[PDB]
Amino acid sequence: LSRFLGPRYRELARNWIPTAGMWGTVGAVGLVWATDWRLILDWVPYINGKFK
Amino acid sequence: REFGNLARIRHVISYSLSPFEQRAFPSYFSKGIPNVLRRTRERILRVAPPFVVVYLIYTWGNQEFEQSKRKNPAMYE
Amino acid sequence: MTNMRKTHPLFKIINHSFIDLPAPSNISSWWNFGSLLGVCLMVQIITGLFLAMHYTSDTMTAFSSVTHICRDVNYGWLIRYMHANGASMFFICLFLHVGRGLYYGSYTFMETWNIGVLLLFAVMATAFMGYVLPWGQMSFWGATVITNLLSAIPYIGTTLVEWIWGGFSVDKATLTRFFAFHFILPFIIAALAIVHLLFLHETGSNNPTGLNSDADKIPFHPYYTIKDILGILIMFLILMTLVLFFPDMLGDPDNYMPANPLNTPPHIKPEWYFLFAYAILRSIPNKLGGVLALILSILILALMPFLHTSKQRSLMFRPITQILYWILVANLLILTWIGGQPVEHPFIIIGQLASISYFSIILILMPISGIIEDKMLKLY
Amino acid sequence: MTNMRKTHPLFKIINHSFIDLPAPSNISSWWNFGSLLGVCLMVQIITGLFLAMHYTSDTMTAFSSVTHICRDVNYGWLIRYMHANGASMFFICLFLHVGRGLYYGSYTFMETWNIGVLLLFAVMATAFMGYVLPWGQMSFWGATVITNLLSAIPYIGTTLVEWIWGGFSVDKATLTRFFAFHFILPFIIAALAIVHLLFLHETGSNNPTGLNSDADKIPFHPYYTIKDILGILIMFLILMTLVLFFPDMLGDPDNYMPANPLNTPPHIKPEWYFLFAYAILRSIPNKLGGVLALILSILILALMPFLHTSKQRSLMFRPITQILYWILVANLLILTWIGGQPVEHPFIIIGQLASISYFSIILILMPISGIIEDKMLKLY
Amino acid sequence: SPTIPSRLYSLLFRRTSTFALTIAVGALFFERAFDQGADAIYEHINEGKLWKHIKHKYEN
Amino acid sequence: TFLRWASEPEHDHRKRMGLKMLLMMGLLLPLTYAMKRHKWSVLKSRKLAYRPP
Amino acid sequence: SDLELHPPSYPWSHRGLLSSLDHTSIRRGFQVYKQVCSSCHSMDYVAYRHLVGVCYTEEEAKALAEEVEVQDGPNDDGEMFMRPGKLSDYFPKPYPNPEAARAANNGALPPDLSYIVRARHGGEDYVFSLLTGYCEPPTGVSLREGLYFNPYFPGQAIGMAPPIYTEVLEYDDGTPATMSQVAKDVATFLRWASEPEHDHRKRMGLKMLLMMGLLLPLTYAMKRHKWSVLKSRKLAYRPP
Amino acid sequence: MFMRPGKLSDYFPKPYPNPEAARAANNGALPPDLSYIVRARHGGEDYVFSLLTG
Amino acid sequence: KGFSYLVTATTTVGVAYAAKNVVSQFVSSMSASADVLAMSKIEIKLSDIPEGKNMAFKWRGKPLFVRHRTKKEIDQEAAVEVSQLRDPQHDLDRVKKPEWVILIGVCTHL
Ligand SMILES: CCCCCCCCCCCCCCCCCC(=O)OC[C@H](COP(=O)(O)OCCN)OC(=O)CCCCCCCCCCCCCCCCC
Ligand code: HEC
Ligand code: HEM
Ligand code: HEM
Ligand code: HEM
Ligand code: HEM
Ligand code: FES
Repeated sequence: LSRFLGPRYRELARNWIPTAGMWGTVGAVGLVWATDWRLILDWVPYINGKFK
Repeated sequence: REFGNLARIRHVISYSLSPFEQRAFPSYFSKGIPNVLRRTRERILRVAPPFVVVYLIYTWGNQEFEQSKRKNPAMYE
Repeated sequence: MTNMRKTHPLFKIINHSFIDLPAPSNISSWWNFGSLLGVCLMVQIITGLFLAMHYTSDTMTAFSSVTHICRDVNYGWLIRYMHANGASMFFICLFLHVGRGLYYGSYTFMETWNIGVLLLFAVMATAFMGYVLPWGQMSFWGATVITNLLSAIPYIGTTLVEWIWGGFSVDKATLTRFFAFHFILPFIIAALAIVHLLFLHETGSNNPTGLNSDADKIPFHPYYTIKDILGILIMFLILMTLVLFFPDMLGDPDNYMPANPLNTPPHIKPEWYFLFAYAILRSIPNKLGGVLALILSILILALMPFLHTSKQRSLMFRPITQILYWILVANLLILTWIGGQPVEHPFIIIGQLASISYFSIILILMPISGIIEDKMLKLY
Repeated sequence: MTNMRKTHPLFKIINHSFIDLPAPSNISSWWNFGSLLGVCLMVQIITGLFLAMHYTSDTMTAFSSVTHICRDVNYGWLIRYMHANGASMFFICLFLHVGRGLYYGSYTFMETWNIGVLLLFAVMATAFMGYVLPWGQMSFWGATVITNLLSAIPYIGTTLVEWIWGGFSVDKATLTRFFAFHFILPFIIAALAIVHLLFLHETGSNNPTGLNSDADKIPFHPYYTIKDILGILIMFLILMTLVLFFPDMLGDPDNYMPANPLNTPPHIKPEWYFLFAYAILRSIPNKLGGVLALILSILILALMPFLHTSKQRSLMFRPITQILYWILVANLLILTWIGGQPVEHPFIIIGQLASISYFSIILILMPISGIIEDKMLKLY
Repeated sequence: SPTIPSRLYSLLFRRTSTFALTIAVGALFFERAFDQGADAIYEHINEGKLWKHIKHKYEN
Repeated sequence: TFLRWASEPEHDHRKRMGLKMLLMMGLLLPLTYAMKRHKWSVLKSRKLAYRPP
Repeated sequence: SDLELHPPSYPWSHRGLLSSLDHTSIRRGFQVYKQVCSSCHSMDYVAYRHLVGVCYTEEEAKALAEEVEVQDGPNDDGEMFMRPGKLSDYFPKPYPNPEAARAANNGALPPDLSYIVRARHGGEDYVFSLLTGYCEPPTGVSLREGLYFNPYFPGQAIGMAPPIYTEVLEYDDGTPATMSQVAKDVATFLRWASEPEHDHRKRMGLKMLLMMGLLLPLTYAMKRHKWSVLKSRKLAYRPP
Repeated sequence: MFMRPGKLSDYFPKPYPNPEAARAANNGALPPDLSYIVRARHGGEDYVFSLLTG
Repeated sequence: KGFSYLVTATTTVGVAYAAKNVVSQFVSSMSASADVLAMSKIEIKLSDIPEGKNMAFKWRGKPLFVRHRTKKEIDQEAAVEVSQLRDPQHDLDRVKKPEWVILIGVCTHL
C-alpha cells in the first residue's frame, strides 16, 4: 500500500514504536509466565526457586 | 435496508400476470432446447478444454504407470 | 390490529432475515448451496445424535458398537450411511459454495468470507475426527498421519502431539477426546453460521452479474423459499441414491477391518477432500514445508480478497480469467486424483506440477489476467 | 473516522445488548443471578466437555471410567466435583432466580417467564440424565423410579417407557442415549437462553420497587459489569469451597457403589433439587395423580402471570403477600426435607399438608391477599 | 512529599502498556511468593504427616 | 453370496427402500418443479418498459 | 431390628479443614489390608503406582508389587501365563467373579474397599465402629451360624468374622498392633483409597482461601470505587 | 464357567479364543473375521470368488 | 490515582494468577494421564527367541522392534561405510549390543 508512505506516517510509526515495543514485551513476559518457559526463566534471580 | 429505500428507480413500468392464468411451462421444449444449446455454445469453450486436458493427463498417467510397472526386457541376464 | 409478523420480536427477526429479505431476482442454482449446507448440517446433527445415542467411544467397543448400529439397531445402517454420505455431500456443497464465491466475486464481503473460511476449517476438523470415530484401520492410520503432520512443527510440535494424543500414540484417550470434539464442534459451526448469515445480511447478497442488484429486488418468500425447497429435494435425491444404491463408492473398504496398530495398509487413502490436501502435502518433499503448504493452500482462500485487481467484480464478463478459473478447478480435480493415487512415478512430478500451477495461478496469474483484461477494455 | 463499537455489526449488537444497555440503577444483588446462571452454564459446558473427553458411556465401563477420571486423569477429580457442585450451584441460582421473579413481580414479562419455565424444564432434564450418567446404584435406581413414574400414564406410559428405555429397563441403550441427550441438551439450553435474553431486552429490565425505572437508568458497563464480576467471584468462592472442602454433603454416598439391579438401596431418594417434587408426588397417593401433581407444580410457574390480581407489581409494598410468599418459601423447605426422609409416620401427613398448603398458597391465598391489600389501600 | 503510590503512578500506573508490564511481572513474582508462602503454611500445619516429611526414614 | 449377506444384511431392505425412493422422487421432482415454475411464472413473463420524459 | 446405630465423631488427624492424612498411618493401614483384608476384599481401583509417592519409595513399591504373582498373557502360542507383578498392575483379585466370593464367603459378598469410606454413612468413623464394635448378641436375638452380631452394621447381623484383634499382624515401625491401633490405621488407609486427592485438595483449598481473602476485599473495593459516583450522587428538583 | 447348548441369542462360535491361537494353528497367518470381508476387500464378492477359484 | 490503580492492578494480578492456574489444570487434564505414563516406560522382555528373528511389542505407544541378528548381518553392517549414507552413523553407535537391536516402527516419512 503506497498510501501509507510519506513523512506523516513515518513519524506516526516513530511515535508508536515505543508503545508497540512495550506491548511486545508484555506479550513475551505473559507468554513465558503462562507457559513456564524454563529456557528464559532459569536466568532470573528468584523464580529459579520453584525449579520451573 | 428493507423495501422502500433500497434503490432509486424512475419511469419504469413492470407488467406481470397471475400464476393461475399463465402456463407453468410455456413452450418448455421448443424454446428450452435452443436456449440450452445457445448457453452451451456460449460457455463451452471455457470449460471443455480444461476438462479434456484433465482426461488426457489422467489417461497418460495411468498408461505410463502401467508401463513403469511393466517389466523392462533389458534384464535378460 | 397489528402485524404480528413485523411486531413480535422473534417473528420480526425471522421476517427480516427469511421472509421479507430483499434478495436479487437473478441468482442461479449456485446460490442454493448455502441453504443446502445449512440443511445438510442439520441432517448431520440429527443423524450423529442418533449414532451417539447408540455409540460408545471405547477402543475395545467402538467397532463393535458401529456393527451393532448397522446390524441390530432398527434402520441404524440407514442412519450411519446417511451420516457418512451426508458428510460427503456436505463437502460437495461446501466446495461448490466456495466455487460460487470465487467465480462470482463474493469474497469482497471480507468479513463474511473470513467467517466462511473459519467455518471451513471447523468442518474439515469435525469430519476428520468423525472419520476416526468408527476406529477402523484407515481411521487410526489417518489420525496417526495427520497428527505426525502436527508433529512437523519445530520445537513445540512434539509436545503438542503428546498433548493432543492424550499419551504417546492414537489410543483410548485420543478416541474419547476426538468423540467429544466431534460432538461439540458442529454446534460451534452452527453459531459461526449464524455469524456468517449476520455478516451476509449486513450487506445483502450477490448476483451472477456482479452488479448492484438493488434495482430489481424480490423477497425471499415465496420465490427462493420454493427454489431452495426444490434444491433440498434434489440434494436429498442424490444423497439417498448414494445411501441406498452405492453406500461405499465414496468410502474406504479398509475402514471395515478393526484398527490393528501393528499392521498397516499398503495405501493410506483418506476421504477425497483430504486427498486434495494430501497431494498438496506430498508434492513438497519436507515435513515442515508440506505442513505450511497445506495450511497455505487453505489460507489463500482468506488471502483472496486482497488479490482482486480487476474493476469488474464477477467473472461473468471476464473471459480470460474464466479460462484460468476453470483451469484451476481442473487442477483441483487433478490434485484429488493424485492424492488418490500412490506415491509412484509419474504421480510425484504430476502432483508437483499441479501444486506449482495451483499456487501460481491463484497468487500470480489471476491478478495479472485481471490487469490485462482491464487494459483490454480500456480501463488501465 | 467512525465509532467502531456502534458501527461494526457484531460489535454494535454486543454494545446494544451488554455495554450500552440502559439498566435500572437500583437493582440489588438478586439481579446478579442471571449472569451467575450464564457463567454456571459455561462452567458446566467446559467441565462436562473434559469429563466426556475422559468418559465412556458403556455400562461395563462407566463406573471404572469415572474412577479413572478421579484418580488417573490430572485434576480429573477437580473437574468432576466442579461439575457436580456446579450443578448444585446451578439449581441454587435457578431457585433464587425464580424467587426473585415471583417476589419482585417479574412474571408480568409473560413470554420471558415462559421461556424461563422451558429453561427450567430443560435444566432439570439435563441434571437428571447427568446424575444417571456415572452409573452408580442410586443413579440407576433413580432412573428406574423416574421412568416408571412416567410410565404411570394410561395407554401411553408403557410404550413411552419402553421407547425411552430402549428396551425393558434401564440398560446399555438407556445409559448411552442419556449420555447423548445430556451432552446435547445444554446447547439447547444456551440457545433458549439467547431467546430468553432477547425477549427480556425487548421488554426491558425490572427494578425491585416495581416502578418505571426509565427516570433513573445507568449504562450496564462498568457498573453492572463490576457488580456481576463481584457476584461471579463470590459464586466461585462458594463453589470452590464446596469442591475443595465439602464435596460429598450435597452428593450421595450410595452413588459410589456400582449399579446392582439385584440389590436395592436402603432408602432411595433423588438429588436434593428434585426433593420437593418427589415429596409432593409421594404425598398424593395415586401414580397418575402424583405425576400430574409434579407436572402441574412445575407448570404453575407458567400459570403464574394470570394470577396477578394486584395493582402493585412487586411485593416491596405488599406486607401480607410478603408473609404469604415467605410461608411459601418455608413450605418449599419443608417439601425438600420431606423428600429427604422416607415415606413414614408422621411424614405422611406432614408431606400431604405441605403439598396442599403449597398449592393453596400459590393458587388461592396470594390473589386474595392482593385483593384485600388493594381494598386496604383503597383502590376500589 | 511524593509518596509511594505517587511514585507508582508516575512510573508504572500511568501508561496502559507499562501498566500491563507491571501486572505481568507482579503476576510472576507473586505467583512464586504466594506458592512458597502457602506451601510453607501447609507444611507448618501438617508437620510430621506428609511424605516429604517422612521420606528420609525410608530412603538410603 | 453368503459372505455378501453377512457383510450387508440390509441389502434387500435397502434395495426395496431405494425402489420406493426412486418412484417417490420421480413423482415429486416434476411436481415440485411445477410448483417452482408456477410461483416463478410471474417474474419469468414480466415485461419491462422504460418511459423517460 | 429396623434401627440404625450412628457411629460417633472420632477426632481423626485429618478431620480439620486444613489437616492432611498421617502417611505413616496410611502405611500401617496398607500393611493391615495386605496381610489381613486382602484375602476377602478387593481394591481394584488402587494400584502400587498409586501407592508410590505418598506412602512408599519407588523401590519399596516395586518390591511389594513383585512379591505377588499375577496372571498375564497371551504369549506367542496363546496361553495364559503367570508373571511377577509390576507398578502399573492393580491389587489382585482374591476371587475371579463375585459368585466365587459368595460361594467362599457363606453367601455374603465382600464389597470392594476402594470407595467404602465415600460409600458408607460415616465413612472412616463407620469403618472404625464396625471393626471395633463386635459384641455378644443381647437376649432374644437368635443368630444362625455364619452371621455375627454387630450393632453398627445395618441389620445387625453381619456376614463378617471379626477380622482384627490384638497382635493380628506385625508392624515394621515397632508400633503396638492393638485392635484400636490396627482399626485406626486401616481406616486411614481406606479413607486414602476412597479419596487419593485428599491432601492435594486441602492444599488447593488453603491456597483458595488465602487468595480469595486477598481478592474479595480488593474486588469489593473496585466495585465500591466504580459505584461511588452513584452512591454519593445528589438529586435536586427545581420547578419554576 | 460351564458349557450349555446354544440358543438364538448366541453369536457364531469362536474357532480360537485369541488371535495367537490362530497364529499357532495357521503357522503365523491370521485368518480374518469374515463378517466384513466383502466390504473390506476391493471387489468384494468378486474378490472372494476369484480368490477361491484362482 | 496511584492508590486506586494499585488496587486495580492487585486485583488483575490475582485474576491472572487464578486464570493461569485453572487453564494449566485443564490443559494438564487433557494431557497424558497416569495409566499411559505407567504403561510406557516399563517393558517386560524375554529371551526365548533364536537369532535372526523379529519381535513386535508396544513401547511408548509405538511398535517396538526387538531383532535378534545373525553374525553375517552384524559383520556386514559393521563393515559398511557411513560416507555413502544420508546420515553418517554406523551400527556400533546406533546400538550398544550386536546380537539385540531395539528400534521403533514409526517410519520417518509418514
Ligand atoms: C483464440 C480462440 C478463438 C476462438 C474463436 C471461436 C469462434 C468465435 C466466433 C463465433 C462465436 C462462437 C462462440 C464464442 C464463445 C465465446 C468466445 C470464445 O470462445 O472465445 C475463445 C475463448 C476465450 O478467448 P480468450 O479468453 O481471449 O482466450 C485466451 C486464452 N488465454 O478461448 C478459448 O476457447 C481458448 C481456451 C484455451 C484453453 C487452453 C488451456 C490449456 C492448459 C490447461 C491446463 C489445465 C491444468 C492441467 C494440469 C497442470 C499441471 C500438470
Ligand atoms: C474374610 C473373612 C474377610 C476379611 C478378612 C475381611 N472382610 Fe470385610 N467383609 C467380608 C464379608 C463376607 C462381608 C459382607 C458382610 C455383609 O453382611 O455384607 C464384608 C463386609 C465388609 C464391609 C461392608 C459393611 C457394610 O455395611 O457394607 C466393610 C466396611 C468391611 N467388610 C471391612 C473390612 C476391613 C476394613 C477389613 C480388613 C481389616 C475386612 N473387612 C476384612 C469378609 C471379610
Ligand atoms: C458450514 C458452512 C457454511 C454455511 C452454513 C454457510 C451458509 C451460507 C448461506 C445460507 C448463504 C446464503 C446463500 C447464498 O448467498 O448463496 C451463504 C453465502 C455466502 N457464503 Fe457461506 N456458508 C458456509 C460456508 C462458507 C464458506 C466455506 C465460504 C467461503 C470460503 C462462505 C462464504 C460465503 C459468501 C461469500 C457468501 C455470500 C454469497 C453471495 O452473497 O451471493 N461460506 N453462506
Ligand atoms: C452434532 C453433530 C454430529 C454428531 C453428534 C456426530 C456424531 C458422529 C458419530 C457418533 C460418529 C461415529 C458413528 C459411526 O461412524 O458409526 C460420526 C461419524 C462421522 N461423522 Fe459425525 N457427527 C456430527 C456431525 C458431523 C459433521 C457436521 C460432519 C462433516 C461435515 C461429520 C462427519 C462424520 C464422518 C465422515 C463420520 C464417519 C462415518 C463413518 O465412517 O461411518 N459429522 N459422527
Ligand atoms: C438457564 C436458565 C436461565 C438463564 C441463562 C437466564 C438468564 C437471565 C438473565 C441473564 C437475566 C438478566 C439478569 C437478571 O435479571 O437476573 C434474566 C432475567 C430474568 N429471568 Fe432468567 N434465566 C434463566 C432461567 C430463568 C427462569 C427459570 C425463570 C423463571 C421461571 C426466568 C425468568 C426471568 C425473568 C422474568 C427475568 C427478568 C427479571 C427482571 O426483569 O428483573 N429465567 N434471566
Ligand atoms: C455441554 C454441557 C455438559 C456436558 C458435556 C456434560 C457432561 C457430563 C458427563 C460426561 C458426566 C459424567 C461425569 C460424572 O458422572 O461425574 C456428567 C455428569 C453430571 N452432569 Fe453434566 N454435562 C454438561 C452440562 C451439565 C449441566 C448444565 C448440568 C446441570 C444443570 C449437569 C449436571 C450433571 C450432574 C449432576 C452430573 C453427575 C455428577 C456426579 O454424579 O458426580 N451437566 N455430565
Ligand atoms: S511411511 Fe514409510 S516410506 Fe512412507
